[PDB]
Amino acid sequence: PEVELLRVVMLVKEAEELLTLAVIKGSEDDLQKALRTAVEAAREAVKVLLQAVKRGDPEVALRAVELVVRVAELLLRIAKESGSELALKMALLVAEEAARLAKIVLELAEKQGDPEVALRAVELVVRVAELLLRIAKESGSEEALERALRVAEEAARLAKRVLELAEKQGDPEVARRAVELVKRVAELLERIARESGSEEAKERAERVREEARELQERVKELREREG
Amino acid sequence: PEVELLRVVMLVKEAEELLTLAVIKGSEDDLQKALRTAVEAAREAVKVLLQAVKRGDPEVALRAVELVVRVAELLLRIAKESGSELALKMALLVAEEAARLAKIVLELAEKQGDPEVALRAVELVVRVAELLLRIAKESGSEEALERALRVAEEAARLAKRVLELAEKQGDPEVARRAVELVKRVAELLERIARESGSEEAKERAERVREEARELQERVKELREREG
Amino acid sequence: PEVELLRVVMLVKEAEELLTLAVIKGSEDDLQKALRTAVEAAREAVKVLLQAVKRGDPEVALRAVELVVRVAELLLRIAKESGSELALKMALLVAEEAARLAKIVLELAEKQGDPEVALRAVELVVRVAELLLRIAKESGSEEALERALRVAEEAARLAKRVLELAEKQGDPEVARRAVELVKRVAELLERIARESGSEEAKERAERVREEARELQERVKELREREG
Amino acid sequence: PEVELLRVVMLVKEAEELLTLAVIKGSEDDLQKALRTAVEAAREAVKVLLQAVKRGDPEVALRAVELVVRVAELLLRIAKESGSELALKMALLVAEEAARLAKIVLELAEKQGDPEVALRAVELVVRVAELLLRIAKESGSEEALERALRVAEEAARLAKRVLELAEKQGDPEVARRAVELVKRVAELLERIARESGSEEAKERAERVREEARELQERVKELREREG
Amino acid sequence: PEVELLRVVMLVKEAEELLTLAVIKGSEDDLQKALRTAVEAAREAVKVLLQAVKRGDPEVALRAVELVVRVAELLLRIAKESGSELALKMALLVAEEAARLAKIVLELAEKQGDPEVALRAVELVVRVAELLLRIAKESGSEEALERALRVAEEAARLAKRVLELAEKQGDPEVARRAVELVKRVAELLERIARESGSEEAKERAERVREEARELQERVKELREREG
Amino acid sequence: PEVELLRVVMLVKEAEELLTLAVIKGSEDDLQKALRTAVEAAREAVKVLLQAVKRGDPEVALRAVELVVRVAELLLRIAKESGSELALKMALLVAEEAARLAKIVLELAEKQGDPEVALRAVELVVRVAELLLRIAKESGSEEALERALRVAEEAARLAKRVLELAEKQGDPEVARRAVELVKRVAELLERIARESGSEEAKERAERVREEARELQERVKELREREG
Amino acid sequence: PEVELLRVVMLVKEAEELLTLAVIKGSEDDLQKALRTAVEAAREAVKVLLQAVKRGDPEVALRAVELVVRVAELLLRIAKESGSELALKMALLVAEEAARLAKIVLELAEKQGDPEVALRAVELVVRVAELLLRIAKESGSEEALERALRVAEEAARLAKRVLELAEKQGDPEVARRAVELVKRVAELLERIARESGSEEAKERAERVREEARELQERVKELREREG
Repeated sequence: PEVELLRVVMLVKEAEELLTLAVIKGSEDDLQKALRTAVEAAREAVKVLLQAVKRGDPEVALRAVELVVRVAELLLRIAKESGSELALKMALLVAEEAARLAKIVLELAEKQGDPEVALRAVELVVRVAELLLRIAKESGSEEALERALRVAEEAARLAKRVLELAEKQGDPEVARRAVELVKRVAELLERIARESGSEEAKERAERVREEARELQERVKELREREG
Repeated sequence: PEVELLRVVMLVKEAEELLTLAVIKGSEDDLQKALRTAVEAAREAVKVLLQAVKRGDPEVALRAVELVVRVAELLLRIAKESGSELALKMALLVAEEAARLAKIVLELAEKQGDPEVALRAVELVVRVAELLLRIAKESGSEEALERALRVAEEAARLAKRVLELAEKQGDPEVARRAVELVKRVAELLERIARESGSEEAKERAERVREEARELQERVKELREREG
Repeated sequence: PEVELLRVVMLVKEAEELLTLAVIKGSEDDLQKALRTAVEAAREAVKVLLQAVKRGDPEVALRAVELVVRVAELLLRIAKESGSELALKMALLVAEEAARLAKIVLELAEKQGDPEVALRAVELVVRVAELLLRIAKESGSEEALERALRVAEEAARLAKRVLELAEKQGDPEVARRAVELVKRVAELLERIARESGSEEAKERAERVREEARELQERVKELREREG
Repeated sequence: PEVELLRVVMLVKEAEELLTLAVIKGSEDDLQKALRTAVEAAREAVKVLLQAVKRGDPEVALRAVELVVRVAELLLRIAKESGSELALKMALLVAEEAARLAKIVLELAEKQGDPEVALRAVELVVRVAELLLRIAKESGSEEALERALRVAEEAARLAKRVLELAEKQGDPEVARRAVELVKRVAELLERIARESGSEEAKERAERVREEARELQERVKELREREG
Repeated sequence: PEVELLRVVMLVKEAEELLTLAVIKGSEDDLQKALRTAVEAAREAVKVLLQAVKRGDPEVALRAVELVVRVAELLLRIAKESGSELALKMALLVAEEAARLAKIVLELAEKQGDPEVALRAVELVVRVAELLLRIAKESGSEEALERALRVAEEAARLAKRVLELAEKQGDPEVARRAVELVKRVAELLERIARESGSEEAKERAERVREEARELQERVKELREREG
Repeated sequence: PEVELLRVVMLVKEAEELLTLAVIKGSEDDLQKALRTAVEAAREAVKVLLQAVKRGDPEVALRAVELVVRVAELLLRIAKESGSELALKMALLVAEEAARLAKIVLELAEKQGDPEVALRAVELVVRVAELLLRIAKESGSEEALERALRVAEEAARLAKRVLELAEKQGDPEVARRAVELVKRVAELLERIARESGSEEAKERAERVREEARELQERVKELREREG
Repeated sequence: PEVELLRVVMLVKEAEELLTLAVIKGSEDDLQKALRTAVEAAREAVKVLLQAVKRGDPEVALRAVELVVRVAELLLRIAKESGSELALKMALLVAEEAARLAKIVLELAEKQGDPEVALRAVELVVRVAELLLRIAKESGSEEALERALRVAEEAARLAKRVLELAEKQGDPEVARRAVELVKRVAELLERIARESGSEEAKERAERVREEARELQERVKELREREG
């Protein structure tokens, strides 16, 4: 699924190029083409993910989802240039999908025993959480803000799973970076809470923040055991 | 896109030469030719901008927009010599376009991390704001005055973005000049308010003026941190 | 059953070709097709074996099992390229089956009085024993290692049967090669013992090794009687 | 597959020519064309490899992969001239692919009994390892650095396989050069460790370095046996 | 590309002649013609450079760029006689281009293994750096001063590359002259710093000056090794 | 296939003419055109060969390959004038192909019973062997030297086949010239050994030299039998 | 096919005119044009031959081949003036083709029952045989000499066929001239033998000479029967 992966990668790069040209040209048609190519690439990336899962290659599976995340970003950027609420919706849907697909990669990585892919899989989810906020802000959608909130908090939980795997592996570096991701989530949760105006979300941010500290202490233990 | 840039530069210089000759000759035909060449150069400059953005060269991108700004000036000068309200309109459209294209250059400069191009990009926007006022005065257009007002205020906001970038870079010289641009905007906003007779615009000028002072204090801080 | 044999032979060759293409193409689909064709060929080969037994042709019967052994190898190779534990299991099952079917051929050869087919029948069993080890290693299966151990030791016993037949026939060349097969088993038994970490298996290897020496002395006697 | 090989060779040469012209012309379009032709050539080279494997010609198979390696180099060079992170990614993917395809050639060469093709196959992998580092440096990718590290170390292992084959063949010249490749890997591993800042990678470099010395002693033995 | 080179050389000489006649005649028309011919020659010289690169002739490639440098000088001289800020801009653009094209020649020379062309290629860059300062002074452009500063410092780095090549070749004479070029850069950097009033540029000049001393010590070593 | 043969012959002559003109004109474009036409002619010649084989005309088949050999020479000559390593590679590939195609002609000639075509077919192979050396020298390729070595030695073997055919036919003149070709190979093998620095190749040259003497004695016998 | 015949005739005359002008002008270009037109005419003449054969007109078919023979002569003459070995080859190929096409005309004439066309058809073959010698002499080709030898001898055989037809028709005049052609062949065979230095060819000439005498005796018989 390596050739298939790289094929989709090219499609993602094409979508970016179409955006760049569309902006310079001022062409709504080209912007539409960028949207179609971008989304298509993500859909094809999911096909690559499936193949990678069947093959047992967590690296291709990870990178496949990464491409989907990149599409989600591109869709937002295109939506902004085009001024399309539809495109914003499409970006929102793909973004959340990317997080869900990343969780699938995490599972595979856990089964394989690769804490590096597992870590980066969660990283993608965190990046999505940011994108979901950005999309929610541009669209002005309280629903999207909720979706961002849910995914963000989930990301912290998924990072904790990576910590466990890293601890079992004996890799304090992945464990360290795993906690960093949780801290990033805490930041995102605050930003989401501010944009949404949710005191509940503020509490959730605080809880994850404290969790990060507790998880960091676990990393310290691991480092002591590892040396 | 360097050769392409210089090619368009020659076209801009040609347009100027056509104006100079047209004035000495007293030829309406030559004045028309100057208009066609000037606008064409700006259109080709935008093509160069696109290429520069694709290449990742913020300097060529900046200079491309600069040429468009020079065209806008030339179009005004030609319109005055010809006495053409159409040419004044064309000058107005190109002028505003230049500001919009300059903002694109600013974005690129921010992505590159070049506060010098970012600064000069905003400078071009400020120069456009002046041109928009001058065009509005010659045309006697309240719409053009509004357009000048909007772009001028925007310029101040864009300069503040440059300040942020300069602060992150640690360049107090760009930060200093960024505030200067904001002060220039405040002046332009006053001049626009006077020509339009708008008490609202007067308020906007005052707000930007005070903003400039606040931004200057930020520059002071940066200088203290830099030494 | 000669045409039927050659038909299945083509199927086995097809399975190989599908693997080769699948590897070059990087196609999991083609790898699946290779698995299906390979196993099918073995199943059809068993049908040919049945016909050969009914006909009384020990040569076709032998070659039918040979094809099954080749399938077992192909299934392992395909399993490695695909990374499929299922395919590894399928390879294991077919491999052991091949040995069992080879023993049937041995019986037929003994009834016919053909020590050459009888010898080669056991050779196939020895080849299976090797394949079973290789499969066990790739799968990491202690069960498969046990299965390899049992078949390997059996092979030595079956070779001794060939020796008896060869001695009765008066063919010292088959008798000689029969002992060689036993020595090969002793090697395989050691390799299996090492991979499994079994001191019992080590003893079994030693016993067969000594047996081979004793069987070689029998061959010497036969050669002396034959001249 | 000889005509097909030479056809692809021409495509690779074309890609180079397109780069050279693009640089002299300063054409981003031509640079894009170079990227498309280069990658296409590599894809077609893989098709040639498949044919060569089916034919049983390890020389065409080797040269097919060589072309892919040359493409990887060209893609890097083009990416540098274009300033394209996408092109850098494409170069990275093709480079690693080349190493994987070279390993396939090694397998074929081992089956054929040709230690010269086997050696050169590994040489290509070593060349890829260098390219992977160069690509990682230009892209600034820690992932690419990891990929370079893994392939480099693998190259040493593959060279050791060539040594075995050469020893079995009785060719001390291939054996000698095989060790040289391992030494080159050790150098690359150090360079990768320095760029990545990895103490682990430094250890890996040291281990391969010592391995090379041990492998050289094996070559000495072979030379003594050969005379 | 030798005939093509000499053809362009004639065009450059023509441009000079047009200037000389224009000055004696006092003809602005002829001055314009000189500008058009001069720039055209440089553009054609770049075409010759491309051909030379494709041919593999570093001498023609070098001389092609030399012609471009001569054009840059002529454009400045013409701009001064005409009093044209446009012509000054054109001179600035061509001058910088010449340095960039000279660097391409350096690359070719390094690939060829010709330290003499490599040296002279950098010499041209140094000459451009001087021209850039002279142009900046006549135009009164702080931007041009910056461009001169950047190219000047680059020239020193490029000369150091020549030193490396000369050291590898074993030519202490090229190595010696390479350092001389660096010293000339240090002078130019000071002059630029004085005209620009930049304390940073003064530091850069000092750093290159000290570098030159260090590079001279390397030349001493080379001379000792060479004898 | 006679008209087709002559058509390709014209293409070969065209390629030569293009070279001659390209040299006089100094045109890299024309040199490229010469390369394209030359290679195309060889490809079309192979098509003619196929037709000739189907027709059963060993004379057209021979001359078809002759044209390919002439192309190989032209490609070398063009590569030298252009200074193209790619063209040298193309020449190498076509040269070796010509030898392989000549061997096909030999087979046909043997089946037909024409010792004159058979002889000339091998002559072409010998001419290729020389060309392969010349190409290897110009390219500096040890691989090409190996290829030249292998083809040269093969040529001697193919000449021996011609001797057999000539002996069966009763033609001592073809037999005589066949041995001459072997002697020419021995010379080429020495030259290759000298350029490659291979003591093995020197031995191979000696073996063929002695073989030639032995083959000449066979010719003597044939002459005695013929009268 | 009469109009088509005359059309080609004009083309042949044009080719002659082009030669005559080229010689007077001293133009290599015109000589090339003569070659292209000449060969083209022959190719078109063969098309006319096909049509004539389909129509059943042996006179047009004969004259069509005659034109091809005239082309062969012209090609030789042009080759001599141009000094082109390629043109000599083209002349050789067309010349031999003409003989082959003439034999086709002979067949048609035999089927029609026209001994006059049959005679003249062979005459053309004899004329070709002469041309083949002349071409071989100018080119210095032993192969061409062989081709001339084979065609010459064939001509005698074809003339004997005409004799048979003439005898069946009862035309002693065609029979007489048929033998004359054989005598002319005998002369040509001697000339070829002298140029080639072939004792075999000398024998062949003698055999045909004696044959001519025997054939003349047959003519005598026919004359006696006819009166």
